Amino acid sequence: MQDTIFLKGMRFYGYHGALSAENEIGQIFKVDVTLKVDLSEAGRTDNVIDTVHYGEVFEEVKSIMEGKAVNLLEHLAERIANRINSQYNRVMETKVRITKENPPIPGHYDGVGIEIVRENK
Amino acid sequence: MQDTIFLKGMRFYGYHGALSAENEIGQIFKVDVTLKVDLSEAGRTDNVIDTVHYGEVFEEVKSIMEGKAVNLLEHLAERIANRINSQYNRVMETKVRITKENPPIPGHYDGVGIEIVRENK
Amino acid sequence: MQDTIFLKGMRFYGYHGALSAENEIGQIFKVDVTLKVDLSEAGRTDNVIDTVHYGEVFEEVKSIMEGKAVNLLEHLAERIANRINSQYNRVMETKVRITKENPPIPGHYDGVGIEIVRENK
Amino acid sequence: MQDTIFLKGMRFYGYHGALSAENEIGQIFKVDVTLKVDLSEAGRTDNVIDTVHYGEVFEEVKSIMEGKAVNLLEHLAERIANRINSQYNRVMETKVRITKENPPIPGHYDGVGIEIVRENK
Amino acid sequence: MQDTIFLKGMRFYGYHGALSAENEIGQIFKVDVTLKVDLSEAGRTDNVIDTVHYGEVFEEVKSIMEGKAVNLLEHLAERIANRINSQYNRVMETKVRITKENPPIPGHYDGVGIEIVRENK
Amino acid sequence: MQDTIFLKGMRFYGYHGALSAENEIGQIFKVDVTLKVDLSEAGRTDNVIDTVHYGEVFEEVKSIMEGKAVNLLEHLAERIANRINSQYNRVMETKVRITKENPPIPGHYDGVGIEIVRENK
Amino acid sequence: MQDTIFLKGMRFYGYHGALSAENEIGQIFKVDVTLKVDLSEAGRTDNVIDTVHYGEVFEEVKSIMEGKAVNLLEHLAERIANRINSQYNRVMETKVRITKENPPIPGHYDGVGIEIVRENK
Amino acid sequence: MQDTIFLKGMRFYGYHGALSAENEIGQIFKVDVTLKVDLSEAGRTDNVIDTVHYGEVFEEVKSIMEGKAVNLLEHLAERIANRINSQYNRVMETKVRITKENPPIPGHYDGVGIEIVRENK
Ligand SMILES: Nc1nc2ncc([C@H](O)[C@@H](O)CO)nc2c(=O)[nH]1
Ligand SMILES: Nc1nc2ncc([C@H](O)[C@@H](O)CO)nc2c(=O)[nH]1
Ligand SMILES: Nc1nc2ncc([C@H](O)[C@@H](O)CO)nc2c(=O)[nH]1
Ligand SMILES: Nc1nc2ncc([C@H](O)[C@@H](O)CO)nc2c(=O)[nH]1
Ligand SMILES: Nc1nc2ncc([C@H](O)[C@@H](O)CO)nc2c(=O)[nH]1
Ligand SMILES: Nc1nc2ncc([C@H](O)[C@@H](O)CO)nc2c(=O)[nH]1
Ligand SMILES: Nc1nc2ncc([C@H](O)[C@@H](O)CO)nc2c(=O)[nH]1
Ligand SMILES: Nc1nc2ncc([C@H](O)[C@@H](O)CO)nc2c(=O)[nH]1
Repeated sequence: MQDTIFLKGMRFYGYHGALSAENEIGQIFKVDVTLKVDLSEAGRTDNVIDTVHYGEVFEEVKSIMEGKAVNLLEHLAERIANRINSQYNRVMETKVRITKENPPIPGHYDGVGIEIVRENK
Repeated sequence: MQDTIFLKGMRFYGYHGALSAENEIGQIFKVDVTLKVDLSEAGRTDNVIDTVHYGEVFEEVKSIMEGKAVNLLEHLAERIANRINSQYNRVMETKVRITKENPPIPGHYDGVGIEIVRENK
Repeated sequence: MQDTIFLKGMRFYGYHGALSAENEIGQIFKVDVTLKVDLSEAGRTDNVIDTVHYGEVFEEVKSIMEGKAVNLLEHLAERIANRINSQYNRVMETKVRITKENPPIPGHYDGVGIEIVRENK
Repeated sequence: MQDTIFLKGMRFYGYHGALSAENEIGQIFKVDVTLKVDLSEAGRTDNVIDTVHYGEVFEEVKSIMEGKAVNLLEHLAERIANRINSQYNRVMETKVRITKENPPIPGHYDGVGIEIVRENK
Repeated sequence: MQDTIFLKGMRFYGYHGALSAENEIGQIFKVDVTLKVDLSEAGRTDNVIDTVHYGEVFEEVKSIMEGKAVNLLEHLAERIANRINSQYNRVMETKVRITKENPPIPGHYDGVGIEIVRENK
Repeated sequence: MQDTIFLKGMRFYGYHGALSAENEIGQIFKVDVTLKVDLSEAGRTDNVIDTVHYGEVFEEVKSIMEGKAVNLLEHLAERIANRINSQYNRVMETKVRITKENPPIPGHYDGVGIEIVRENK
Repeated sequence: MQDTIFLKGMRFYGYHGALSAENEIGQIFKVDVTLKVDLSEAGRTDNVIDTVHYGEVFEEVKSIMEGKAVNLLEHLAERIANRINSQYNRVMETKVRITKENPPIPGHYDGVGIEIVRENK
Repeated sequence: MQDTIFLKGMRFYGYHGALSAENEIGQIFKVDVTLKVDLSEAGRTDNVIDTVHYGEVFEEVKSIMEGKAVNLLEHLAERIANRINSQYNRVMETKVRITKENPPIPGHYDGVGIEIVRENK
């Protein structure tokens, strides 16, 4: 089963992070979310109820990203993957990638972040 | 067998979508199409008949994308994958990715979409 | 006097526009704001009070862009230029550029928009 | 008077050009159009009739670019500037930039093209 | 064994292609080449003789791409993969991706091309 | 006299800024420097002594940007323009643009900054 | 186990390389580092000690890249993978990609480089 | 008279430069050329003889850029401006911008270069 639903480069201004001044100031978080969902039925019926609404998915992601400051990207991604797997039975698996393109690290780079994959069991 | 024929970032203005005002206004759809085709014969003969014409493939994709408004990306991609697998025996598998970089979702992101993979059986 | 203060590519999701379905759905608006301000005093004192706070400027722009739906970019830019010239005596002139990269126009382009320049008299 | 209405990076597939094989094959043309129009009235009334409709402007540009193959970019831009200045009394001046990012010139570059400015008298 | 040597986005002006006017005019070809080579020995000795010289690899690719006009990308990639596998015993496998970002296809896209993978046996 | 020497998009990690947490954490500063220098003599002699060494210019800019934390971009740019005009008699004028692409401002934009122009008298 | 910690497009000015003039002049090296680490515990506790600090990882990478000139990318990547696997028990595997976008190779391309994957045993 | 003919981002591999190791290794040079030419006649006749052939212009630029190593960008641009003004009577003025995006300067930037403007008298 290789079909996916994706939301790519979602950007939220948040205050998450280990460092306190980091929580003070905040930064932009970029989030990719990929859902392993079987799409041939909705592909068959062209009815949205047969698939997972990507619109609703985005509001869920935003709630968490624009929610209470937490320490780790690992934790942020974990709560998004839960929220999504618990809300949508059709989702076999949830992949969550969170990037900080501009964290408090002196140097030159494009970004740093984590990615997790969480089967819905 | 890892050889492919691809068409990347095809852009069409269409009126597909769940929301009606969305069908009214329309938007740009970006489409990626990847075909699992065995290329060493055409690689051997340098004759186009031994491979799948990417030119013809594009007109097929455009017919569908610039065709009658449907509700779901899942459905649009499904009809492209059929059209292609039915027209070309050489295609072992068809992968179809459709992105809406600017759908009616209030927020900041790069795109949302689906991707499907359909073996030609 | 060639010194400026600028805010570039500000992006807001708004519902402005002539077409009603356009007001329904909304879209992303990109805004550039350039202020002709004489900077050598703040350049001398390194005191923020001698210059125009770009932070405050952004909230003003956002209020308008993320405010009540209006018909024209010409009108949106006009209210930003007023707001700014009226709030900040130091601003000799205000330039306001508003772009719709994805308006309801069927075709392929990077953007459409207006730009105005308004002296503070 | 520094206010403008602009349409940026419009892309059309056309067959214009000196070389015949060039007319045969065709290519993508990128067009920028900038109109010197006084916007403070429409800025005042928020009524579209007080300004030049950028939507209508685009169809004019497309008619010409996706029209009969001509030899020179100079000529293509000339007919767009006429069409526009003749259709819209409010336009004081029309600037037309046409780029061929991929003309029949062996080498490595981003583009080649012309730009003209035509007052509406 | 997951180590690779890669050359990415090589660009050559060539005249390859099915259409004759296409052979007449020519275009830019972008080539990606990825070699499955075991790198821990050269990783150990820091001696170039223990690895495949990417410099030499590029001249090989250029010879073919900037060589006699052929009909198909499938064929071009085939001759590069041979040339490379035959010249370098250390290469376990050769992957060759050739893209035409601007072929004679009327429409809007980022590119079309093929990709092949050829084990060195 | 329209000739210039330019250094574009120089990036430095610095701790400048009004906000203290901003001084704590730091950020990337992008700097553009444009020098109005008459180049036809060095254009004539191909001798570097007849022109301003852009290499040396960069070290000057870096000293300041990667120097003691100051409050304002206005002040940072002022010290670069001095340093340069005082060090190089040939420079008729110095233009200094400093951008913060990611300052502590909650929202979506490309950057904020100032630009100054300082004749060497 | 598909979770990763990544650092993407890190850029360092270094003098590594086979050619001596290359060691003389130096160039920019871009480095991607991907760590296969199991993140659900830190995902559970939101405590940094349960995961690998990406900040510390970057300083390690920089030490090596901005360290003594070596001949091969293969060797540079090898020392980064060691350094990391030896320092962090939690890392199951380390992937290191090093690109030279502008090496001493006459031609037009985006980059050349190597990528290695090293399990921590 | 504001009409121009332009060639943008031409890229050549050359060995120009002050430093000798720089002449040894070489680098990519990016060149912009803008010609102030009156285009309304060719705009009138659609005959190429009434305007300056941008194709021929490019070969001239390449001859110089891919010609004998010289010390300064100032000198390179000077010889291009001459060559062009001397060859084409119609050119009122020639603007030449030459950028080194990756010169031997340790640091992080987008480019350094010069720009000159030379009237054809
Ligand atoms: N794996 C992992 N490593 C980290 N290292 C440092 C920080 C801090 O929040 C800051 O120092 C940088 O944002 N966060 C993380 C994190 O969230 N995950
Ligand atoms: N998986 C999936 N989810 C969707 N959610 C909303 C919409 C609607 O057309 C619009 O609200 C957004 O385009 N379409 C889809 C869709 O086509 N697929
Ligand atoms: N100058 C100018 N021309 C316009 N033409 C059409 C529209 C409408 O809102 C829509 O049709 C497109 O967004 N708006 C404008 C506008 O705001 N300004
Ligand atoms: N100023 C100017 N110069 C030109 N040189 C060559 C060509 C031809 O159509 C082709 O050889 C390249 O597209 N066209 C032009 C042109 O349209 N304008
Ligand atoms: N798989 C494959 N399909 C193709 N379709 C058309 C063309 C022609 O050369 C031109 O019409 C387009 O470049 N070439 C190819 C090709 O090389 N490969
Ligand atoms: N003109 C001008 N306005 C500013 N507003 C806020 C800040 C502060 O350092 C921070 O709040 C944002 O970086 N700095 C400036 C500044 O340097 N210049
Ligand atoms: N696999 C591999 N091939 C190479 N070929 C040439 C060079 C030299 O340092 C220079 O000629 C180019 O940077 N280095 C390498 C290298 O580091 N790895
Ligand atoms: N204005 C100007 N300044 C320069 N500074 C250093 C170098 C040298 O060739 C090298 O050190 C850097 O490419 N060239 C120049 C140059 O060509 N122009």
